[PDB]
Amino acid sequence: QLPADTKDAKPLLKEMKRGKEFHVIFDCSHEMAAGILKQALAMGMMTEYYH
Amino acid sequence: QLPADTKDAKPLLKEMKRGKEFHVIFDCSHEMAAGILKQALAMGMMTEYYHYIFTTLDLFALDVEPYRYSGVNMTGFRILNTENTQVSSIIEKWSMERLQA
Repeated sequence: QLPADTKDAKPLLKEMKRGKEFHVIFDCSHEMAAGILKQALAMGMMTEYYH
Repeated sequence: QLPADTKDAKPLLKEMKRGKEFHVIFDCSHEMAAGILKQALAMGMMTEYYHYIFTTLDLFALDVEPYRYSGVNMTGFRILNTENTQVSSIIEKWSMERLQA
């Protein structure tokens, strides 16, 4: 579950990166999905490995 | 060699990514270093797999806010003795006096 306090999912994305969860399904809105993508690019989670 | 007459080195970054060249030494000015960092981030080859050594001495002037969390290891050098108090005072004085560009 994405954090509820604010649209800063950096701890969640870090935990996903540590757990080697490359294939991810996002149940959000496009406004929130854009922010999640921006924060995933900041952790290099947008590469050929991740889907 | 980075392409001439342009700063968009997307073909070069794609060639390096396809060639699986993870450790790179960049010989360019800090402006072109920032440009190539942005191109590589847009190319998706800026992760913990990649290590970049920058031979430029202005790596401290780089804006690494989008890049710190990626897990990369950007290594470089800095001859500017910023750790000194007098050097920091001179740098701040120059920055305040500049007010230009």
